[PDB]
Amino acid sequence: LDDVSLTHLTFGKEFTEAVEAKQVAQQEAERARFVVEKAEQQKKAAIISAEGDS
Amino acid sequence: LDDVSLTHLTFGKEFTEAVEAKQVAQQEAERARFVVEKAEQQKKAAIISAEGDS
Repeated sequence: LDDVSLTHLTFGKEFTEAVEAKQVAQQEAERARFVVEKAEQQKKAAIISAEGDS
Repeated sequence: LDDVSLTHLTFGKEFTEAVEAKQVAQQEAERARFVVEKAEQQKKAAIISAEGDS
């Protein structure tokens, strides 16, 4: 055996839903992570400014 | 041996990912350093202004 790979994991109706669902969840995650990250950097900037002023 | 040099450290798919990742991260670093130095600039401007008025 040179190579064995699984191809097309499926339910007919369900597979389509499965892919779509994965996509949406991905979007959700992106949004949430971004917001948190920027909040963190935002606060960092605030500290730096305060320090800078000081 | 006149010269020996590594060329094309890859592979192809990752090569693209690698360059892209490098660019983005470096930009972030660029931003961070730029903002701090600029803060210094404003710091200086304020000082010079105060001495100027003085």
